[PDB]
Amino acid sequence: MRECISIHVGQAGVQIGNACWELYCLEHGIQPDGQMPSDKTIGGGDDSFNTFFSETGAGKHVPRAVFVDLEPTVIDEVRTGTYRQLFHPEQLITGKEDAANNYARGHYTIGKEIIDLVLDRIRKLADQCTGLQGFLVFHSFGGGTGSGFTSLLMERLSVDYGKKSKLEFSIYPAPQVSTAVVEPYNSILTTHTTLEHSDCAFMVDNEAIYDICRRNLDIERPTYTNLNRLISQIVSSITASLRFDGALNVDLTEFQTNLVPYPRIHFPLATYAPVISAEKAYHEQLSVAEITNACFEPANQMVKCDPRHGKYMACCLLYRGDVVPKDVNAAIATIKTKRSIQFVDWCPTGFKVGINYQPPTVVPGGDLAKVQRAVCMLSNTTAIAEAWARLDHKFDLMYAKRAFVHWYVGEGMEEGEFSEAREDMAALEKDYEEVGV
Amino acid sequence: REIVHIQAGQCGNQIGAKFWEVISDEHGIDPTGSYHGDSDLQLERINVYYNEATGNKYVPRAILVDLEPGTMDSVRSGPFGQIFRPDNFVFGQSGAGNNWAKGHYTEGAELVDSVLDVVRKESESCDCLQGFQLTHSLGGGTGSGMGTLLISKIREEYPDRIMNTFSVMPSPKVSDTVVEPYNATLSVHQLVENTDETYCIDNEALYDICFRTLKLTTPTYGDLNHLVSATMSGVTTCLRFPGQLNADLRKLAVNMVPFPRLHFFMPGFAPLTSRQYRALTVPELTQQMFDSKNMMAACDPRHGRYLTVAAIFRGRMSMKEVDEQMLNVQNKNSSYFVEWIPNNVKTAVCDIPPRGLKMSATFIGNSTAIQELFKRISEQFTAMFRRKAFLHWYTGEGMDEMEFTEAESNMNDLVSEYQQYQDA
Amino acid sequence: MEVIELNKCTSGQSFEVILKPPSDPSLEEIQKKLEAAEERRKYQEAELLKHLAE
Amino acid sequence: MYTFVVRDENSSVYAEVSRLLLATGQWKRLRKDNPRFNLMLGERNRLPFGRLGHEPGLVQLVNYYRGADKLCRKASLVKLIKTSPELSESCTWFPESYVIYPTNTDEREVFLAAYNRRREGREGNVWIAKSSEGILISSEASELLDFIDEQGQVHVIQKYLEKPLLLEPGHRKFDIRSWVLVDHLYNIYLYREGVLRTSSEPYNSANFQDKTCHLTNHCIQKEYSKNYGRYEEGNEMFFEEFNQYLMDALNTTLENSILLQIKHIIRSCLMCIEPAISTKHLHYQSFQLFGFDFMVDEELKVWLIEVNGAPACAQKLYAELCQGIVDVAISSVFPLATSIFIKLHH
Ligand SMILES: Nc1nc2c(ncn2[C@@H]2O[C@H](COP(=O)(O)OP(=O)(O)OP(=O)(O)O)[C@@H](O)[C@H]2O)c(=O)[nH]1
Ligand SMILES: O=C(Nc1cccc(Nc2cc(Nc3cccc(C(F)F)c3)ncn2)c1)C1CC1
Ligand SMILES: Nc1nc2c(ncn2[C@@H]2O[C@H](COP(=O)(O)OP(=O)(O)O)[C@@H](O)[C@H]2O)c(=O)[nH]1
Ligand SMILES: [Ca+2]
Ligand SMILES: [Cl-]
Ligand SMILES: [Mg+2]
Ligand SMILES: [Mg+2]
Repeated sequence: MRECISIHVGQAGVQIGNACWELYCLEHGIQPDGQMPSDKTIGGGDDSFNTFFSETGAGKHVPRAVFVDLEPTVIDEVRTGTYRQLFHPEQLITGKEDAANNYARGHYTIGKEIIDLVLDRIRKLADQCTGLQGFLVFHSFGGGTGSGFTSLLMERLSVDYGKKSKLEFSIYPAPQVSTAVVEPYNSILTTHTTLEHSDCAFMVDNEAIYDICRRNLDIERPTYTNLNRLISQIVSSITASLRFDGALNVDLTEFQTNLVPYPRIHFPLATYAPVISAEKAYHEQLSVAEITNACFEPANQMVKCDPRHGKYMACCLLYRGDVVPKDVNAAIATIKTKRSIQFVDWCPTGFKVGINYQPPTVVPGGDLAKVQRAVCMLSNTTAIAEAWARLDHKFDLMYAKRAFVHWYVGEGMEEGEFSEAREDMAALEKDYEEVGV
Repeated sequence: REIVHIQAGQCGNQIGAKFWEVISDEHGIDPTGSYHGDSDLQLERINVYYNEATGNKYVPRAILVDLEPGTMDSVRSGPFGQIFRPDNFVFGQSGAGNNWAKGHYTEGAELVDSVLDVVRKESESCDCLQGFQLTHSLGGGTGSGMGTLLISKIREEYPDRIMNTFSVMPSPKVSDTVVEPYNATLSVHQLVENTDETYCIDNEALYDICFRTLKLTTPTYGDLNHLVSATMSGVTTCLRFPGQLNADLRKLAVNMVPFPRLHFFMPGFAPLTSRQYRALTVPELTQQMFDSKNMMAACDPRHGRYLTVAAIFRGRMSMKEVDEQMLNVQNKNSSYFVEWIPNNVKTAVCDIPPRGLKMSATFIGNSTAIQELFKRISEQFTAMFRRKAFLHWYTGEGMDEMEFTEAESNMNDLVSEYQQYQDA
Repeated sequence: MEVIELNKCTSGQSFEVILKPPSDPSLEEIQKKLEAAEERRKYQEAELLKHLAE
Repeated sequence: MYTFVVRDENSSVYAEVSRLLLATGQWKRLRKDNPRFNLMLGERNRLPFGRLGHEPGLVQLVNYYRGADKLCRKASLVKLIKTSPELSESCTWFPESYVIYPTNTDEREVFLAAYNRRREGREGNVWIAKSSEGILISSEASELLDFIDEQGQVHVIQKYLEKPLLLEPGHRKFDIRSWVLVDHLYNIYLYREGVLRTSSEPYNSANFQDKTCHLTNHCIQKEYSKNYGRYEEGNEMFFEEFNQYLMDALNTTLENSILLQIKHIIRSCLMCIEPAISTKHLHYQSFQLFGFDFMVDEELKVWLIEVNGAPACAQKLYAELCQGIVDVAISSVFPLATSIFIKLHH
């Protein structure tokens, strides 16, 4: 058993961490005070859930987690909420003033004076690990902390833990739910500074989560609570293979191996099905074929884009519930005849498949219906580069006019970091296009 | 967390006292400083503007400044006069006689350090001071000259806190003296350099609103100050009440101001209330809040482009409908928003409505049409300055004609800057 | 369409379906950058304060 | 009121569409780089499809099908027909064609194994080379591949239809152009009025270098041809004259002799690529107008030769065809305040 550490940075990282740990406790039958009656090895263990929890003498199961915000108000809601006892005070790190939606503020000015406290708390968690394999980092592209402090953190983690893996769960900026206009700057900046310290990043476009909550959940104006419970469904689906018995994606190295053949193109697309409203009066349960086929509907992706105009480099299918291989094989066979799924010539056309017989756990009184089988497809398609184009284009429009740059330069950043990051992004877009057309 | 409010001069103190009456009513605090409302939402962010004093009494974080004691004695004698910490009244005796020099260089210079002493005492008793706000006119002497003198003092001592002004621009149709274009021009130069946001409240616009649409035949300074205090309540409401946006000063500053000098905001209020009972629909509120006739700077939004916009809705209403109506505005008038700042119109909501309204809306536009305001001043200025008229009131206090020539130049520069982006 | 590396256990099973075969800077280097932007900041503040002294 | 954007000013058809849309009084044109549009009349190259369908509160429609170029570029089309089972190598209506790359996957070693069986069986053996100006119609291979290799682009060589249907009086070649509109719903609409782009020189079966017999192109016919305009105005005979001529000289109609085959070919190609380009469940919508180019032979068999993704209309028909585009491609998505198309379905 090799431990994983979760770092949640900034508001989106913290609140999504909340969702995920709430969900994990439900999935592993861990109560809000941290007792796990199912665990019979009291005060220790090397089961598969211990990848994500440690044990204390009282039988308290404790997330291998750290939360970091440059301002107190959100993690304060952690320190007082349903799962207050779950975490240890030293794990919840807050500042005084945040990065005011400024990448420079979180990376250089306000970051510098907190990076060492953060690394020391992370080291206190690592020293509790017998064989730490690396980090799952949750953050937004748009916030100041989420972008600038996360990239600072990422750099320092490469230094202090060079042989460990780092996986990102990224929240890509969506205007509908955004409160700041400089999110494209922050996004590009942080993508460029993190690109070589990230082994695999799962992007989630809030636009896609928002519209999934509108269409399939019939919520008229989705809140962060809605978005986060759906996001955590997807994230649990992706990390179950680390927290349960299995043979597919059992350590962070295998995520890179199975999903990222080219280390710069390390942004797999998640598609998830079925998302069904708990208010749905009559629901006909969907079949292995129906939900695997749903995996190739863009309406179910975490990023809106079109895999048909691009090429795949890898594809994993993660099922939860009543699934068995022959059904999956039949569904794949019949889908391949009716859909445009082209791989790069230097990769096998195929799917790595993982089934976990326990169906998805749903938060009581959430928006998601219980279903008897669900699936998360992880496809490394070059089509995701669509998002990059969007982001880059928005960035170009503002930066042509040097709009808002003074705010960044005034915190120590130089203007040249802007077009350094944009030129990295341009190289990234051209990588995607050469791979994919 | 904490904000420090300063009000300087006649106009500054009158509009500031109306501001504190209004928001004190909103937070359920009576003229003696005791709480008496129902919701706890009224007290959750109460320390943003009020200090908690012994007896759980709430004392505004307000400093009252004048170079003559008239208006502040009027304030201490007025409706909420006893709410203010009496130490926080800082006055000289001789007035400034509508003279920017007397405010900036001579009389105000003699009073400024004691005002700063009170500012400091209020600041060091803050956990997380986020910044300052000043209410003042730009056309008189204390307000404009000593207010901008204060602003640069505060910037020197607190270079990293936010500075916002609510600044009453002078119009000839509502005019005390003929030297107001001079006092305002000198002031705009300071304002362009040392504030983070400036709410341009043209007195012409206040008068027109009072007259045309409020059917007030002969508007008093009160009738104008009511509009101003309602508008200021609207723009501070997100700072003062808990909601889905933990609203602060710096984040609004960073998102509204693409260029450091172009930080002069067109404010507006809806529905426009007097001193009716028809209910507004969300499309109605939205159409009014973007109406040129509901804006407090006398500029035509259609004569420029919005660089950024903050809409703030107050009351209970459907977020879906608010979002649709905002989107319909931007999508049906997309010429008028610069395309090189994508998604430059941001909407917040506050669940608690103002006094006597179930729904209302507050508008903060950073539009290039504001150049019109500065052109007006500048024309008025040059009309006297090309004859050096009335300059003696200033050169007799130490100032040189060169300083006038510089302020004129800098405001013309600000006008060119706004033009640059109106055509980009 | 052959199914390979089938592993089964009580929690689930996993396998692979192949439809067709194939046709970092140092700690000093970072402290340097952080403190260099801190120098740009302290210079800008000095420029501000010299201007206010004028 | 709706809002639209123009990004191809060299488009005759969509120029007229912009005009009609404005005259409606309910459509207003924004500047090319304003994002808050309903309709993008986009560019022919590198249309930014990844930026469509991301504007909240707006329904976005575009006048191009992302991926349709597979049908509208010659090598693309040859590869599509030979690898799509829906069409098949054994396609009864596409001329034998091979994709050949320059000296500087390729099919010429596949090509020879059919060419030389054509020569040995003592069959006619003329081929024509072309890349998506530069045309060689020859009877032996070492001219064709030689020529292809002088150039530097991917090319295709096609069985040149040696026995075409010839129009009398004149003994002259022609090609059929059909305009098809595919709406967001993937209705296929064949336009009632096609055109005949005719030759004016008598088809010379002897030396295949006299470009004016063998090439129906409107430009090569206006410039270097002897009798441009003798028989029909503009080397453009329309469908009523062609029906009447078929009736009189051949005792058939245009519908039965040619149009059934045209409809079958159009519907087959479009339905073939439908799962790859359809915008049925997408966050933006596509429509597109295509031009299909056909050649009728002496046995009255219709052949397809090229699909064109940005066609030019005939000047007599601009008004009606663009009005139809507005009616069924645009107003279907954006409603305002006896049809000129035949729906193809089976
Ligand atoms: N899905 C989701 N997105 C969020 C959440 N919270 C914030 N965001 C998005 O994140 C971006 C804003 O970044 P934040 O995480 O709030 O910023 P931050 O990291 O706290 O940094 P500061 O600027 O210092 O406050 C926007 O695009 C928001 O829509 C959340 O809980 N769930
Ligand atoms: O500060 C004042 N008004 C005020 C009004 C609203 C919000 C905030 N503060 C914010 C704003 C923000 N994003 C934001 C960006 C642009 C537009 C909007 C729009 F929703 F308003 C919000 N994020 C955190 N805090 C402050 C008055 C000087 C006293
Ligand atoms: N809106 C408004 N404007 C005022 C008020 N009092 C004065 N003014 C304007 O302010 C300018 C005179 O400034 P004043 O505040 O008396 O100068 P000060 O006392 O020396 O700062 C003129 O342009 C007046 O129109 C007021 O109560 N409300
Ligand atoms: Ca155990
Ligand atoms: Cl290491
Ligand atoms: Mg924050
Ligand atoms: Mg006065």
